[PDB]
Amino acid sequence: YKGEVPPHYTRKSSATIEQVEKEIDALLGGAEKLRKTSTDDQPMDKLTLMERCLRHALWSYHKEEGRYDFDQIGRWVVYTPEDEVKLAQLKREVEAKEKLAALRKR
Amino acid sequence: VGNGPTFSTGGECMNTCDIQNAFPMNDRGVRSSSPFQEPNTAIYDSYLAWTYFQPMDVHIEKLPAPEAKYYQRHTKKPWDVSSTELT
Amino acid sequence: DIMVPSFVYNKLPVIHFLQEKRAEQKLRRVLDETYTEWTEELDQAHVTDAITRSLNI
Amino acid sequence: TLQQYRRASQDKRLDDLVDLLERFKPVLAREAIMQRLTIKHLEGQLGVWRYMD
Amino acid sequence: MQGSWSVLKKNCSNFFPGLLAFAQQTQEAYGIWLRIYNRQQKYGPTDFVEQSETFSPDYHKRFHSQDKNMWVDKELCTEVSQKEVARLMTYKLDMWRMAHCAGALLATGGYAIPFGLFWLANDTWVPSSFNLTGEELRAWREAQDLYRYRSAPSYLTDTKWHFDFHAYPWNETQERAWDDLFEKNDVRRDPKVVRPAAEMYDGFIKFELIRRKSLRHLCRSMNIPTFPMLARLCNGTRVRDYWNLAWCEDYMVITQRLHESMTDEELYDYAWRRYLAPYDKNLNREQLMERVEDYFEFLGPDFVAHGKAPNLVILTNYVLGYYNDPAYLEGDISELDKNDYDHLASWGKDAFLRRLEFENGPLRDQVEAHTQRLLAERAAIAK
Ligand SMILES: CCCCCCCCCCCCCCCCCC(=O)OC[C@H](COP(=O)([O-])OCC(O)COP(=O)([O-])OC[C@@H](COC(=O)CCCCCCCCCCCCCCCCC)OC(=O)CCCCCCCCCCCCCCCCC)OC(=O)CCCCCCCCCCCCCCCCC
Ligand SMILES: CCCCCCCCCCCCCCCCCC(=O)OC[C@H](COP(=O)([O-])OCC(O)COP(=O)([O-])OC[C@@H](COC(=O)CCCCCCCCCCCCCCCCC)OC(=O)CCCCCCCCCCCCCCCCC)OC(=O)CCCCCCCCCCCCCCCCC
Ligand SMILES: CCCCCCCCCCCCCCCCCC(=O)OC[C@H](COP(=O)([O-])OCC(O)COP(=O)([O-])OC[C@@H](COC(=O)CCCCCCCCCCCCCCCCC)OC(=O)CCCCCCCCCCCCCCCCC)OC(=O)CCCCCCCCCCCCCCCCC
Ligand SMILES: CCCCCCCCCCCCCCCCCC(=O)OC[C@H](COP(=O)([O-])OCC(O)COP(=O)([O-])OC[C@@H](COC(=O)CCCCCCCCCCCCCCCCC)OC(=O)CCCCCCCCCCCCCCCCC)OC(=O)CCCCCCCCCCCCCCCCC
Ligand SMILES: CCCCCCCCCCCCCCCCCC(=O)OC[C@H](COP(=O)([O-])OCC(O)COP(=O)([O-])OC[C@@H](COC(=O)CCCCCCCCCCCCCCCCC)OC(=O)CCCCCCCCCCCCCCCCC)OC(=O)CCCCCCCCCCCCCCCCC
Ligand SMILES: CCCCCCCCCCCCO[C@@H]1O[C@H](CO)[C@@H](O[C@H]2O[C@H](CO)[C@@H](O)[C@H](O)[C@H]2O)[C@H](O)[C@H]1O
Repeated sequence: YKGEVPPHYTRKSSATIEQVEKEIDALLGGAEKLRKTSTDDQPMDKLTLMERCLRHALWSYHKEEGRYDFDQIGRWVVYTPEDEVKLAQLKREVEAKEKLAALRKR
Repeated sequence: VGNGPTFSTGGECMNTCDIQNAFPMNDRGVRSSSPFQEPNTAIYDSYLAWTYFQPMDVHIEKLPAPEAKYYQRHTKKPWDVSSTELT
Repeated sequence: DIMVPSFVYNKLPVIHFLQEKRAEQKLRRVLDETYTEWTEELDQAHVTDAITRSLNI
Repeated sequence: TLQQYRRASQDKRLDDLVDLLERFKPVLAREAIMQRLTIKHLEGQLGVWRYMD
Repeated sequence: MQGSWSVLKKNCSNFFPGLLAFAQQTQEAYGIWLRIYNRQQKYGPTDFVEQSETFSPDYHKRFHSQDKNMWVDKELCTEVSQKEVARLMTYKLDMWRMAHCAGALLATGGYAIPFGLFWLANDTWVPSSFNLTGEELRAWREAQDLYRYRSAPSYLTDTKWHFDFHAYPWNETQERAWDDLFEKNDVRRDPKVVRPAAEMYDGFIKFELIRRKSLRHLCRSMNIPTFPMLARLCNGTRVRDYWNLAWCEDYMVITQRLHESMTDEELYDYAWRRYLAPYDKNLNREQLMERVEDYFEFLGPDFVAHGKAPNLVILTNYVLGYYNDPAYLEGDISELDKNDYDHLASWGKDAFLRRLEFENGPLRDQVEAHTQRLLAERAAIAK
């Protein structure tokens, strides 16, 4: 159904996902005092935009990897009702598999 | 607060100048005398109107010092002379 | 000593404002190009159905 | 098998994220510099030469 | 680059060997140019051979036209090789500088000797043939790159400021191309995004309408001597010839994919002659290949299809953008904790300054209210 394994790619730089997440947290932690919340319809700040982009990329990578943490995925990746639909679909699937495995074991 | 000067204005009113948009406007509706943000900018009316900014003691949340890598640019050339050295 | 310095000083604010706007434009373009790629994968129900058929059931 | 299929996207995405972080850091550095410049400006101890430098 | 005694000694030692090598290169380049000129005269278009006149619409001053007076010989590979073209271009630069020096010598007799001493103390205007070793050649290339850094930003700023002050782009894509065209070399520019600026500037200014000051800046950035500049149609002719040779070589390489087989040093030299790869950047083969591919992409498919390159002014700006290094910033951020007007503290505040502080200080609202109330009371009493 998928096809051929995609052509191999060589990383330009070496870094772990955990290291990247830690670096992102460190970067966003220093601006917490400067960071100011605002209404959703109001214009965003530089810190908010950076946080949204970084978290979106990080959680997209995590969801592709397999770390299905719905609580943060629904926050840092949902920007289209399509994404809410996808989150709901994924939420049902994980719970269904967990229940099926439990009863198949029982 | 000190008696030091500030960004020069040239005796011009920034609420009516041809480049007024380049000067931020505060809550009171008075455009700043400089590209910076000024809360206590005022206008005085002599024969001509002119903007003024009074320095004051104000605390601003200071972002932590970044690394030298991300703001230093070592593109200096023999002919280059800095503004401080020129002064 | 007098003229060119004064005109440079007069230039400074507009250039600063325009460069700030340009940086904001760059950030806006960076943000606007971000889209989440929701992929669709073959439902396992068909795989189960094929398995049943292979059993001759 | 799935991991192998979703790999090139993953490595390229990680590299892109690292590049994005390195791109955002200078912006924060400039923002901090502007904060300090504004602080000195409000105190009336900022020279135009310092600002240009 | 500033003159020095070491460079003076180097050039004095290699003066006569340099002259002999220059003469040999002169013979070789004369042969190559004879071949090229014969081919141009025989197979060139009628307008190109006859030197068609293109006049400006304002003052009717003739200048070279990119479409008519520039022609790409797609079949030049049969008679002349790429290496011969590169040799001819390098010799053209060296011969220009040597010719200016010789003209000065002839004009001023024996009084040019101290000026010659100044000349030999710097590698900016000496020929490449004066370097007999790798280190000397590296220093000479460094001097040329320094001159390019010194000159290019002025040209870029001239172009950008004139256009932005006297015109604006038509559509959003043109706006993006214009804005991204003049970015610093620390960032990578996408040629596809930048190309429409060529058409926009053709709408604004073509190579036939280039002003003399902008031409002087460009010639400075191309290591072309400018004194005596004279009319704009001489250095303009030099620029046209150099870029015509470069375009012929580029077409040859693109068609034959020579750059892939080109070695590292030859590739670096090829990029350098296009003003794409400074030597002080210590670029590797990957970066050189990326920049060369970007240059070819900027030339566009139409270059191969019909031999028509984009606007030469915009092309020069784009290529020289690699020499527009980010503005220097040296000094730890802690320096921002100091003060600049401490020497005035002893003076204190006079009556007017105290009044301004009182009125516009934290008590400004109270003072304003009191003053307005007093004025209103006085006005009411007057009525
Ligand atoms: C120590 C030394 C002292 C030296 C002193 C002498 C002067 C300086 C010497 C030279 C200095 C170096 C720099 C010179 C300028 C360079 C200009 C340049 O870049 O040209 C590029 C240009 C090359 O570009 P190109 O693309 O190949 O062609 C140009 C394009 O066509 C361009 O296309 P275009 O679209 O621009 O087309 C227009 C173009 C078209 O023109 C051209 O470009 C063509 C070439 C010029 C043609 C000039 C002749 C025209 C016909 C004359 C007919 C006269 C008939 C008179 C009959 C009288 C009968 C009694 O221009 C014109 O139309 C101009 C026409 C000339 C008008 C003259 C008006 C004069 C008014 C006089 C007022 C009154 C004066 C006082 C009273 C006098 C009477 C009492 O060069 C030329 O075309 C020719 C350059 C010639 C340089 C000058 C040579 C000097 C020789 C000196 C010999 C004598 C020495 C004496 C020494 C004494 C002891 C010390
Ligand atoms: C003894 C008397 C002295 C009188 C006073 C002189 C005062 C000094 C003034 C300057 C004199 C010339 C100095 C030597 C220059 C070197 C030769 C040369 O032209 O190099 C080519 C080169 C041509 O430049 P280009 O832009 O590539 O040419 C565009 C053409 O489309 C190019 O066309 P293309 O694209 O088809 O390419 C052709 C190229 C293709 O060939 C190649 O690519 C192969 C290489 C060929 C050129 C090699 C040049 C080598 C230069 C270095 C020589 C060694 C120096 C060693 C120094 C150290 C020594 C210890 O071949 C050429 O370069 C041929 C150019 C045309 C020939 C020009 C010569 C005409 C005069 C000679 C004949 C005189 C006959 C007198 C008859 C008398 C009858 C009574 O010359 C230059 O770089 C231009 C000169 C730069 C300085 C200008 C200074 C102002 C001049 C104003 C003159 C105004 C009239 C005179 C009165 C002045 C009153 C104020
Ligand atoms: C053996 C050798 C091989 C054989 C020979 C081969 C051929 C050789 C010749 C050809 C060589 C060509 C290449 C040359 C390159 C180097 C050029 C150069 O000089 O570079 C600057 C050169 C340094 O270059 P660099 O450091 O390498 O930097 C180069 C950069 O790339 C900077 O580059 P840049 O582009 O920024 O610099 C360019 C700068 C170049 O200029 C400068 O940099 C200025 C240089 C002088 C500065 C002087 C400052 C100090 C003043 C001191 C005053 C006195 C103090 C008190 C003394 C008390 C003594 C007791 O500006 C210009 O280019 C301006 C050009 C101006 C042209 C003027 C044309 C006038 C025409 C007139 C109008 C005509 C209209 C037509 C009329 C027609 C009528 C019919 O300057 C010096 O080295 C300064 C020397 C100062 C000497 C001491 C002061 C003067 C002593 C005078 C003694 C007089 C004794 C007799 C008195 C008798 C009384 C009765
Ligand atoms: C606070 C006070 C301080 C002190 C102040 C002192 C007082 C100053 C007051 C007045 C100042 C302003 C004066 C302005 C006058 C009007 C200028 C004007 O209308 O120019 C139009 C116009 C403007 O020039 P341009 O080409 O458009 O661009 C000029 C830029 O500066 C080009 O810039 P660029 O960036 O495009 O190019 C840069 C680079 C680009 O690189 C190159 O181009 C490569 C290297 C080229 C080397 C030179 C090639 C020359 C080829 C032949 C030229 C034609 C010769 C004609 C026949 C000979 C006539 C004498 O070129 C250079 O580096 C040029 C180096 C030249 C060094 C010499 C500068 C003068 C220093 C003093 C030495 C002489 C002292 C004599 C008095 C004392 C005697 C004891 O002039 C020309 O077209 C140039 C014609 C040149 C003809 C030759 C000179 C004639 C004058 C008489 C010479 C007498 C020699 C005496 C020898 C010793 C006898 C004992
Ligand atoms: C320390 C001080 C010592 C004492 C100093 C004494 C000073 C005397 C003061 C009076 C001088 C007045 C003249 C000033 C000349 C400079 C003007 C200038 O730079 O204007 C910038 C001006 C501004 O340009 P831009 O704003 O950047 O751009 C505007 C356009 O886009 C530009 O675009 P474009 O380039 O396409 O358009 C221009 C071009 C367009 O046209 C072309 O391209 C075609 C070229 C046609 C050439 C026709 C030549 C005809 C010659 C016929 C000769 C026949 C043979 C006769 C033989 C027997 C008799 C000798 O046409 C021309 O510019 C050429 C016009 C004709 C030139 C004639 C030769 C120069 C005569 C100089 C003497 C004048 C009388 C002085 C006495 C009265 C003063 C009130 O640019 C030009 O004009 C560039 C060319 C400059 C060429 C002239 C300078 C050449 C170098 C002189 C070498 C000799 C040095 C002798 C030193 C003596 C020391 C004592
Ligand atoms: C002091 C002066 C210094 C001058 C320095 C420069 C000299 C340059 C000399 C170049 C000589 C080229 O030689 C010349 O080339 C042209 C072009 O191929 C030839 O031209 C020939 O072919 C062309 C093209 O088919 C025909 O238009 C032409 O009718 C025919 O004669 C000439 O027959 C030849 O004599």
